[PDB]
Amino acid sequence: HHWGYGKHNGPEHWHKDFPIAKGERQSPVDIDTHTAKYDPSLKPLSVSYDQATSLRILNNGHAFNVEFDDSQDKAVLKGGPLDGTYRLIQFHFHWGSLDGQGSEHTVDKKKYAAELHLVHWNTKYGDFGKAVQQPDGLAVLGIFLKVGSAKPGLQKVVDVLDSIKTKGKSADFTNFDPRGLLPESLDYWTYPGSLTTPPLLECVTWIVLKEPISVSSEQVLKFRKLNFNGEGEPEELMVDNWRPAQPLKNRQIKASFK
Ligand SMILES: [Zn+2]
Repeated sequence: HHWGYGKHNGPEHWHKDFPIAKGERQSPVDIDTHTAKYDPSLKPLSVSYDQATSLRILNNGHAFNVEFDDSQDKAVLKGGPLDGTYRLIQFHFHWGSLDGQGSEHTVDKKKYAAELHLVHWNTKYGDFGKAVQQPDGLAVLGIFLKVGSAKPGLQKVVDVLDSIKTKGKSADFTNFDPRGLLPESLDYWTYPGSLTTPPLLECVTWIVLKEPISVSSEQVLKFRKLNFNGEGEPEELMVDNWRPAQPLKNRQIKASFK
């Protein structure tokens, strides 16, 4: 009876195995744009992805991850609200069964069709497993997807999903450039939060970009053909793998822009 997104093991049940689900800095949250505070001391984001080395794409049974070589400072995030250098380790998405839902964060209660998470870890802790035990261990860049025109930089991801349809399948996935997934503007909101899947650790500085990227209906439709289950098990479509918004409690969301 492992955790998942179904009726009997979904997010409303996670607190029984992971009691930090009712913690003080859980994610995602609703971003109220009128009570976010403009902070003029926030620095612009520095995204340095020109030497990124992708390695593999994997269906882990709740999402698919594109994994990167994080043994050197090749694809790093700096600046913004961060102190120090954060290395890119993987990205993944959350999406819905319908275009009107799928994102984890919401903006004035508005849901997007999907949400991209680029996960980075603080190099001063030496490896990802150590970083997740620290309050400043991870920085996650969150990008909203809306349905409209196609995103050409996403198509290489879409076309290999047939090869990793079921849980535990992986495929070689080299020379993918994550710069093709970024919007034009890097204006952002930021707040302290958590991983949005178990173990739900409160180790994340969230950086949520204001500008969504557009993807086509055909692109998101191919996300919905993946399976939660392993091969040879009954088919359950991988859809609605998003956690609902959690209470903000004693946190303030800051904005880099007026
Ligand atoms: Zn995520």
